[PDB]
Amino acid sequence: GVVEHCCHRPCSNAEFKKYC
Amino acid sequence: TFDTPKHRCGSEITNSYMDLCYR
Repeated sequence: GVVEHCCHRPCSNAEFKKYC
Repeated sequence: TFDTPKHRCGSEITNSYMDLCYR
């Protein structure tokens, strides 16, 4: 999920947008 | 400044959805 990809690991804006 | 990795946790994820996904 977004928490594993962006909170447990950091993510760029462009990576975060994958989860929109 | 380059779009570098940031930790987005809890309510910051909401904030990120609002800034990055929504018009």
